[PDB]
Amino acid sequence: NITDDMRGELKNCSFNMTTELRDKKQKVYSLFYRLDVVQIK
Amino acid sequence: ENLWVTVYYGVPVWKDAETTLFCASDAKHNVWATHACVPTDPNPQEIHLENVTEEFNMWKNNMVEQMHEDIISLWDQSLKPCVKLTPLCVTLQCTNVTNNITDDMRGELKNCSFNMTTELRDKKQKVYSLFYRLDVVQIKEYRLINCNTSAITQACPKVSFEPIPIHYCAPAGFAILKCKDKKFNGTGPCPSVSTVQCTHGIKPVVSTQLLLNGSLAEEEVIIRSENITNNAKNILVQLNTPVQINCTRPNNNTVKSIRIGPGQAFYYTGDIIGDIRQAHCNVSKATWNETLGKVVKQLRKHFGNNTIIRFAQSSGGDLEVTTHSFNCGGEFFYCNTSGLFNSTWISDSITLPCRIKQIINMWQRIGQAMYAPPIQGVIRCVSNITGLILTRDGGSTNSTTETFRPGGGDMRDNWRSELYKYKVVKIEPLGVAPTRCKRR
Amino acid sequence: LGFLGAAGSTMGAASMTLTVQARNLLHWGIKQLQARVLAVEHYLRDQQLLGIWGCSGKLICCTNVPWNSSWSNRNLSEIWDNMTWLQWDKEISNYTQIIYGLLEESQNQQEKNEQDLLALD
Ligand SMILES: *[C@@H]1O[C@H](CO)[C@@H](O[C@@H]2O[C@H](CO)[C@@H](O)[C@H](O)[C@H]2NC(C)=O)[C@H](O)[C@H]1NC(C)=O
Ligand SMILES: *[C@@H]1O[C@H](CO)[C@@H](O[C@@H]2O[C@H](CO)[C@@H](O)[C@H](O)[C@H]2NC(C)=O)[C@H](O)[C@H]1NC(C)=O
Ligand SMILES: *[C@@H]1O[C@H](CO)[C@@H](O[C@@H]2O[C@H](CO)[C@@H](O)[C@H](O)[C@H]2NC(C)=O)[C@H](O)[C@H]1NC(C)=O
Ligand SMILES: *[C@@H]1O[C@H](CO)[C@@H](O[C@@H]2O[C@H](CO)[C@@H](O)[C@H](O)[C@H]2NC(C)=O)[C@H](O)[C@H]1NC(C)=O
Ligand SMILES: *[C@@H]1O[C@H](CO)[C@@H](O[C@@H]2O[C@H](CO)[C@@H](O)[C@H](O)[C@H]2NC(C)=O)[C@H](O)[C@H]1NC(C)=O
Ligand SMILES: *[C@@H]1O[C@H](CO)[C@@H](O[C@@H]2O[C@H](CO)[C@@H](O)[C@H](O)[C@H]2NC(C)=O)[C@H](O)[C@H]1NC(C)=O
Ligand SMILES: *[C@@H]1O[C@H](CO)[C@@H](O[C@@H]2O[C@H](CO)[C@@H](O)[C@H](O)[C@H]2NC(C)=O)[C@H](O)[C@H]1NC(C)=O
Ligand SMILES: *[C@@H]1O[C@H](CO)[C@@H](O)[C@H](O)[C@H]1NC(C)=O
Ligand SMILES: *[C@@H]1O[C@H](CO)[C@@H](O)[C@H](O)[C@H]1NC(C)=O
Ligand SMILES: *[C@@H]1O[C@H](CO)[C@@H](O)[C@H](O)[C@H]1NC(C)=O
Ligand SMILES: *[C@@H]1O[C@H](CO)[C@@H](O)[C@H](O)[C@H]1NC(C)=O
Ligand SMILES: *[C@@H]1O[C@H](CO)[C@@H](O)[C@H](O)[C@H]1NC(C)=O
Ligand SMILES: *[C@@H]1O[C@H](CO)[C@@H](O)[C@H](O)[C@H]1NC(C)=O
Ligand SMILES: *[C@@H]1O[C@H](CO)[C@@H](O)[C@H](O)[C@H]1NC(C)=O
Ligand SMILES: *[C@@H]1O[C@H](CO)[C@@H](O)[C@H](O)[C@H]1NC(C)=O
Ligand SMILES: *[C@@H]1O[C@H](CO)[C@@H](O)[C@H](O)[C@H]1NC(C)=O
Ligand SMILES: *[C@@H]1O[C@H](CO)[C@@H](O)[C@H](O)[C@H]1NC(C)=O
Ligand SMILES: *[C@@H]1O[C@H](CO)[C@@H](O)[C@H](O)[C@H]1NC(C)=O
Ligand SMILES: *[C@@H]1O[C@H](CO)[C@@H](O)[C@H](O)[C@H]1NC(C)=O
Ligand SMILES: *[C@@H]1O[C@H](CO)[C@@H](O)[C@H](O)[C@H]1NC(C)=O
Ligand SMILES: *[C@@H]1O[C@H](CO)[C@@H](O)[C@H](O)[C@H]1NC(C)=O
Ligand SMILES: *[C@@H]1O[C@H](CO)[C@@H](O)[C@H](O)[C@H]1NC(C)=O
Ligand SMILES: *[C@@H]1O[C@H](CO)[C@@H](O)[C@H](O)[C@H]1NC(C)=O
Repeated sequence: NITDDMRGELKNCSFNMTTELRDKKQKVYSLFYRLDVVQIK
Repeated sequence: ENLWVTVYYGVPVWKDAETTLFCASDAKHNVWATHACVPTDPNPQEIHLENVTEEFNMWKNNMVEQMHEDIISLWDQSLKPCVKLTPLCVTLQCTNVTNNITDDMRGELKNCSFNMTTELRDKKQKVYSLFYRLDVVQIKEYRLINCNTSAITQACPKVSFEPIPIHYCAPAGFAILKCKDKKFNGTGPCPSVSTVQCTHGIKPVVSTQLLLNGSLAEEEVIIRSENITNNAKNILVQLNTPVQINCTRPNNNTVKSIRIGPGQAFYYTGDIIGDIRQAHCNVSKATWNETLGKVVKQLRKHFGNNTIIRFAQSSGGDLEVTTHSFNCGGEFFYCNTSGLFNSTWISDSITLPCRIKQIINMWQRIGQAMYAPPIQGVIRCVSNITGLILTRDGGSTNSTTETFRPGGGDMRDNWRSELYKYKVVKIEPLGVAPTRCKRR
Repeated sequence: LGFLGAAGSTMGAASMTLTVQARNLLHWGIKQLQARVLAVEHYLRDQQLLGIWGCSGKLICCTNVPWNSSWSNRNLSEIWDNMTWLQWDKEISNYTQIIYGLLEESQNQQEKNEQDLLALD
């Protein structure tokens, strides 16, 4: 439910993060501010 | 009459004070102070002070805290150049060892294997090694203990863990007082006091529930505590006679090593030669039986007449406090002391089972861990008990009986057994007096 | 006769050893240096008190400040021959700052002016 901000200011992103064991990875998602992230989607 | 103020300098008066003391030692690599300190005075001096009743109080003695901080910082320095084992937290699949084995609790020893890195970033190798159950946790798939709680550092194999005596010497303007009175309980006025430039050497011996390789009482067993009526407090007991400890590891373990990365190498337990048998420590039955009787007699003086005194094993807590820790050859042992405390008192040898753990945390710090390298061959270790750490299960007023259980878990209490003799004072040379005199 | 060997002696007897006592008054690298620097500073501060009093040239000196015997009702023989310096220090522990203040202000201030007046003429 969004009244928003500057459009696109808040982003929903996901990635493969490392885990306690060297053998395994975990899928996570988190929210970022636009200022924290730059496009190389 | 016509009295006047006069001033004297060099007056022999001292006050209680705290200051940094200079470490020295009578003592190739070792974890201990010999690398961080200077040579001692080969012929220490002592001056008896006649008619001096100076008060001592071991429970407030700051020297204990100073030694603790120096020991922790000293120990940590030894690990700074040493190998990190972070790459070794892996799936670690394991199976039961099958051999000519008398064993222990089943599953105590396991055959494990893992995918490990090599000198080159592009390559991996398959390796296997033996692990003790205490160091392995089930996720069959397993993880090394503390793989989800801390980094693990391998101790350098070249560095000895054998204790080296540490002496403390006063800075100028300060002096160290020593209580010479026999049967001193650590508090109150000391009938015989002397001044020394330095303390007697103290070895940094680490143990739990029992005090090892320390000083003995001069005549009779001495019992002391911060508060004898408070069951919460640890009771230190100093013996007037030695009781030996004989520990061994018969298995003839072998050691293998593999290079990891360009700068590091890992040491691990290889195949065990010959029959596999339980590690153990002996305690003499006859000697211990006499020793307990002496302690009980002294306890009665403190706790009153006709109280039945019993001993028992700890009711709970971690392995660090429920068992007796040893460091022999650099291997860490934990032994079940039951059967030493299994008695009731009204009016040839004991063999204790032991377990070996390669992952330890000597100072009980969260986020820290060390891996000992395995020692090749058969280990035999002979040392002695010079005191006990006891606590009461009492404080109840509803019984004619009392029970004691082993204490421990705080290293500072071990050092108190050697430092209770000493106090640090500051010299104040300036003073004034009334004697009549005249001046121009 | 050694350091602090006088501790059990009477205050009068103890005076024989004052020179002997004087001779002995004078990460880990930081802790060691702090102890040594403070030992020097403390030594110098005591010397400054003597320098103001004018007593710095001697282990023993007299002053122009009267004893004010109400501070302690004892005879000289009761003090000098029947008591240690350790005990004495406690008896006057509440008057030490007073005596030092008297020496710095009631004596040195008068003496410096009289000496200057003689020098001027
Ligand atoms: C090694 O063998 C022992 C003995 O068979 C295994 O311990 C048993 O585990 C099972 C299954 O949970 C239990 O039902 C038994 O009571 C255990 N026996 C005991 C404790 O004597 C142990 O699990 C085996 N280790 C591995 C890694 O398989
Ligand atoms: C690290 O892993 C161990 C083992 O999984 C955790 O210990 C378990 O904690 C849970 C909480 O539900 C218990 O049910 C288990 O009995 C514990 N297992 C063992 C073998 O004791 C531990 O909590 C993890 N991290 C920390 C900080 O404890
Ligand atoms: C060591 O022994 C002394 C006596 O030699 C204990 O001194 C006691 O101090 C308390 C202070 O309230 C008195 O009530 C006691 O009467 C004193 N002695 C006795 C026997 O009652 C001193 O507490 C003892 N130290 C320890 C740690 O027990
Ligand atoms: C325990 O194992 C060691 C080897 O780890 C044995 O030492 C060997 O002894 C034989 C005797 O003929 C020598 O030929 C080998 O060269 C030795 N190996 C070495 C030095 O690594 C030792 O004898 C075994 N102890 C026993 C079987 O009681
Ligand atoms: C501790 O005492 C036990 C019991 O006496 C010793 O066990 C014996 O050890 C010898 C070898 O030294 C064996 O030949 C015997 O069969 C053992 N007796 C047993 C198992 O009942 C043990 O060796 C002693 N430990 C030390 C270091 O001397
Ligand atoms: C040391 O060994 C003893 C057993 O010899 C352990 O105690 C046993 O605990 C069980 C369960 O409470 C009791 O039923 C036994 O009676 C106890 N001893 C017996 C039966 O002899 C004790 O816990 C062990 N200590 C440690 C630290 O593991
Ligand atoms: C208590 O002191 C004794 C005597 O120093 C220690 O026994 C020695 O241990 C060293 C190191 O392993 C050996 O090099 C000596 O040969 C041993 N002396 C003997 C066997 O007479 C004993 O290890 C000490 N205990 C502790 C816990 O350090
Ligand atoms: C978001 O808005 C919808 C209506 O467009 C509503 O049904 C939903 O409950 C809202 N979510 C909230 C308020 O968390
Ligand atoms: C994790 O990596 C895989 C690689 O194939 C990718 O397909 C997957 O989407 C990644 N998960 C993420 C980015 O959350
Ligand atoms: C106490 O002081 C006197 C001073 O003469 C000395 O002779 C004595 O030896 C001292 N103490 C004892 C136990 O004699
Ligand atoms: C067990 O002892 C036997 C008989 O000496 C020997 O043949 C065997 O190698 C030993 N252990 C194993 C695993 O074979
Ligand atoms: C090492 O990796 C290979 C390839 O994935 C695997 O087959 C093998 O079982 C691994 N070894 C261990 C001990 O996990
Ligand atoms: C010991 O603890 C008891 C608890 O009642 C207290 O009354 C007593 O004063 C303590 N003794 C000391 C501090 O010497
Ligand atoms: C070690 O063995 C000796 C005999 O060599 C024995 O006198 C002593 O009690 C033993 N020490 C123990 C069992 O702690
Ligand atoms: C562990 O298992 C492997 C399986 O090949 C075996 O070769 C090795 O000897 C075993 N180690 C021990 C100590 O039994
Ligand atoms: C210890 O020796 C005495 C005899 O000196 C004996 O009565 C006693 O039963 C032995 N041990 C115990 C726990 O009683
Ligand atoms: C019990 O009291 C008696 C005197 O009635 C005494 O001789 C004995 O030593 C006491 N027992 C103790 C204190 O254990
Ligand atoms: C410990 O004492 C209890 C009670 O006397 C006894 O039943 C038990 O057998 C004793 N344990 C040992 C190992 O002697
Ligand atoms: C106890 O062990 C120490 C280890 O240094 C030794 O010096 C001492 O003589 C032993 N006490 C004995 C054997 O009574
Ligand atoms: C003794 O000295 C005190 C100040 O320390 C002073 O108040 C008191 O009057 C003095 N007694 C005399 C001067 O008789
Ligand atoms: C101090 O003692 C002397 C004798 O040495 C005596 O004449 C004098 O009255 C005493 N002074 C007192 C008691 O104030
Ligand atoms: C010395 O002082 C003591 C108290 O410390 C006193 O009992 C004694 O009478 C004094 N001796 C004298 C005044 O000769
Ligand atoms: C000096 O002060 C202490 C308290 O700090 C007091 O007990 C003592 O009686 C005082 N002395 C005199 C002479 O008033």
